[PDB]
Amino acid sequence: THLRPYETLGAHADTMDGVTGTRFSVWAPNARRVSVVGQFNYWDGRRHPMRLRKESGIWELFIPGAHNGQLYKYEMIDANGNLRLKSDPYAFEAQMRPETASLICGLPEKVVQTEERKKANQFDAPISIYEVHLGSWRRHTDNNFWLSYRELADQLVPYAKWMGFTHLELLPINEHPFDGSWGYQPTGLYAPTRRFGTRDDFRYFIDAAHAAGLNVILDWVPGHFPTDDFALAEFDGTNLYEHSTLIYNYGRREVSNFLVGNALYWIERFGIDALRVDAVASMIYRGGRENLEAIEFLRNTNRILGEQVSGAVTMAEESTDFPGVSRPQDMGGLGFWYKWNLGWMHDTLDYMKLDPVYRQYHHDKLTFGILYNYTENFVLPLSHDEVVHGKKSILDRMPGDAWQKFANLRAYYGWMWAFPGKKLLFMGNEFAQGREWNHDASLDWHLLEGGDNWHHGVQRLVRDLNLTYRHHKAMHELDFDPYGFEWLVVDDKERSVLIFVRRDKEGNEIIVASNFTPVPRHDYRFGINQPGKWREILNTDSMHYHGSNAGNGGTVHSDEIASHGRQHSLSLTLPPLATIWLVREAE
Ligand SMILES: OC[C@H]1O[C@H](O[C@H]2[C@H](O)[C@@H](O)[C@@H](O[C@H]3[C@H](O)[C@@H](O)[C@@H](O)O[C@@H]3CO)O[C@@H]2CO)[C@H](O)[C@@H](O)[C@@H]1O
Ligand SMILES: OC[C@H]1O[C@H](O[C@H]2[C@H](O)[C@@H](O)[C@@H](O)O[C@@H]2CO)[C@H](O)[C@@H](O)[C@@H]1O
Ligand SMILES: OC[C@H]1O[C@H](O[C@H]2[C@H](O)[C@@H](O)[C@@H](O)O[C@@H]2CO)[C@H](O)[C@@H](O)[C@@H]1O
Repeated sequence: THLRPYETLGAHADTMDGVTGTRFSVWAPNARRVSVVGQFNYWDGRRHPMRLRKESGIWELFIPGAHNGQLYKYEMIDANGNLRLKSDPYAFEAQMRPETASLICGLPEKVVQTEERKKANQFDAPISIYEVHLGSWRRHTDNNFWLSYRELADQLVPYAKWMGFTHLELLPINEHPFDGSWGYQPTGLYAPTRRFGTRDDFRYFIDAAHAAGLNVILDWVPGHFPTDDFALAEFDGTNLYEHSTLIYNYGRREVSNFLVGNALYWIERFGIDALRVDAVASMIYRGGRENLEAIEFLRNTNRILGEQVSGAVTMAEESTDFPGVSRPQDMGGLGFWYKWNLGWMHDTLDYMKLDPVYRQYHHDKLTFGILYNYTENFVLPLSHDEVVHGKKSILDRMPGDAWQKFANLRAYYGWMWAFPGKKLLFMGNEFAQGREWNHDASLDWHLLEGGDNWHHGVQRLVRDLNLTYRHHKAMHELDFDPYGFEWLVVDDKERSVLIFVRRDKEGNEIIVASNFTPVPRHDYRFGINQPGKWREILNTDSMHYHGSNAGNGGTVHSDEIASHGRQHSLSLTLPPLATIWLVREAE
């Protein structure tokens, strides 16, 4: 069992014959002697030296009297012959920047994954993710301070739950030194950032999300090698972890254990339910373009998780059309369960950006997503990458005056939530923030203060979209099966009306129709598959969302009148810049 190196390396409480303390391990094959320097030592590297094992390269020692809560470090003389005070690379807890000293804590008890949390991860479940940067979601008013893990527990959790999300997704909670990396430049892979409290506080947070029936996804960064505070480079005077631009040595067997351990750790000692790997492209590129050993790392890691912690899943963002990212290793490979649908994000946003008068020439931007839908298990993501650095907010991409911007954005969420593939939405998007995301400030919650306005409208819509999406299997059962989606009207470019059906395993279908110009369509007849009585269950133009409240205003019965190659049809009102969903009424 060499998969969980965190259960042996680093600081672990133990008792050597009646006397208790903590036994330290590391791993610096070369090094040149290493001692342990903590609060128990008066910080003196002459009192405690460590005995090196030759085969494993691990220096070890059992200090009695040294207890949980005490800072410590490693004083080593490196291959070159230099004085170094290194941070434990298996630090489960670190100190407030500035800026290193590891802390003596052990391992959290350990979380058995529940059946219901496993069910929530499956390809047939509704999965709607709220993506959040913990340092910019909310702040206290007086002082602009972070909310702690426990405060986030009282506030972020009840909020995402009420908004009807199934998953919470966190930007990296890796200890990281600069708020500006957003957590993507780590220096302590096994310690939750101290920014928001203790590691037990982080754990309580996760327990609370679960108690509310949310799954939790963690951004995992085994692909960004540490580059700050000399935290991991030339560990023992040699290129222990990196290579001869700093990039992990996924080939060396102990580096691999390190990274795979890290995954098993989050999932097993915190109960994390899934992990997301960013920038997969820059892990596998730069023997062909490909970095063969990096590809193997991911295949392997996925296999190991699939075997060790089945029920947990992995997702990936990969920026080139690398085949089979979310397909099994015996074949394509990589072996992720889910892939970010970046192509969709770009196509649909480019579509929404157009002056509606020009949408008739870019219809392919909305239809195209179906052609490659069954090549990958997709998540439709409106993530943090899309609302920084001059890209604008999602709202601000929309054309026209304010009332047309909101309407476009409503119609789009309508479409997004009905279109095959899971859902991801970055905080602030749900209430249509105007400004870009600022990791250095709270979101613009002041937009929701005072009388009911257009921002509340969207927030209500997103909630109703989640709850409605979760209620009806057709919207979510068969994302990844051709049977789950079928065009009713794919070729109305000249009016920019698009209509499809979603379908569950039992063959029940929901009709989804979108009108992407501001011209209301009345008596719009299209062919259908299940004749009978149809009723709106969702309408982005409802006054409940500050729409004009146009629509069908009741049950509508189909006619036996051929249309679009079908024998029966519906003749509906399609509100301007809106999408609606209809269900069939039992008789
Ligand atoms: O790039 C490949 C492909 O893209 C474009 O084809 C479009 C079709 O013109 C359009 O009808 C639609 O195709 C749909 C089918 O009609 C429908 O029955 C179902 O089977 O799948 C499609 C749903 O998206 O969309 C595609 C993509 O925009 C382009 O115009 C073609 O020349 C080209 O072969
Ligand atoms: O429909 C896509 C494809 O995905 C699944 O395979 C998963 C597998 O469950 C995991 O072990 C891991 O390796 O990810 C794989 C995809 O990368 C389905 O089981 C499979 O039937 C399906 O073809
Ligand atoms: O974060 C909670 C806080 O949000 C709002 O105030 C924000 C403001 O909207 C931001 O643009 C920025 O200036 O930070 C402020 C808080 O530090 C609400 O107005 C406020 O009531 C709410 O508690």
